[PDB]
Amino acid sequence: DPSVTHVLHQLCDILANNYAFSERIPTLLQHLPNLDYSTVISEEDIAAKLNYELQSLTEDPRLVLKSKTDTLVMPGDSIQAENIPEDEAMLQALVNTVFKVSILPGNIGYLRFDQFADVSVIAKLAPFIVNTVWEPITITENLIIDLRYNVGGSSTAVPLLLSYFLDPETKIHLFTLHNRQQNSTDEVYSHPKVLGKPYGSKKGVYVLTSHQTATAAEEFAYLMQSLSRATIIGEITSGNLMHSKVFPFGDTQLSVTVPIINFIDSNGDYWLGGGVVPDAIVLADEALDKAKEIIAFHPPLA
Repeated sequence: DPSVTHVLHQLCDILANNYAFSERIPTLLQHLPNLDYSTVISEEDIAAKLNYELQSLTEDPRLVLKSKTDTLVMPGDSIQAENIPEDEAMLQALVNTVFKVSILPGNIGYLRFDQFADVSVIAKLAPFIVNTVWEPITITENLIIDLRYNVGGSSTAVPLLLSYFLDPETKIHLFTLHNRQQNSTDEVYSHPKVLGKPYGSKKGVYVLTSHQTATAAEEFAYLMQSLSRATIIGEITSGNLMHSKVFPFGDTQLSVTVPIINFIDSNGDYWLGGGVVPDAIVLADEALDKAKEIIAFHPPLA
């Protein structure tokens, strides 16, 4: 009936112009109109049918039809540039509460922070982050970065952060973004210079994750994993990345979430999100203990 063609027509248009995997559009435009739709007469059935067909044809869980009711919640709210103090004492004080740093027994560094602010914010906090984070962990031989409570934010500072764990002179490709809505194909690299002492690329790094770890935090964890820089420990993450957009289907209670960006890591793998999968899967409460175990039993290297 008309409601099926109404959705179908909009879907094909949305896909042709937005779906990150453009190369799949020809085939999707052949199959979708070919399906047998004389069995579906309810938004729920339409969503289910098109969702089964789409996943058969794309194997991309990011592309999904859903009730408009289940369309996201709201973008995170981290420290904004327009709300950063001017006074140096207050800035150091803020940095001191944003980043929790401990030196655990056995000389293992512990770094916790629960949001990723925009790079414009990090720029103004960088001088203070030197004192709270980078200098104090210099003495340690291994570092545990706790992101179990980190609901992310903007990814704009991820490359910069990552650069503290890589070679000062290397220019490392991190990932490449392909934004369909335009022709991004932007290659993202590490920075050749950071402020404060890089932790370096040699010492052991362990990233703790939970099901609450989100957006920028997932990207950070994923990238540390994809670069073989750290061991990820904990739960599979939330699967909330900022790679899609939602498109409502006019005249219906349905919408479609479409990935508009593809994220290709330094090994050429396309990350479909849905959650970073830890190297050592344990419940979130056990992750710190696990990391310590790993550290304690690491081969003394012959």
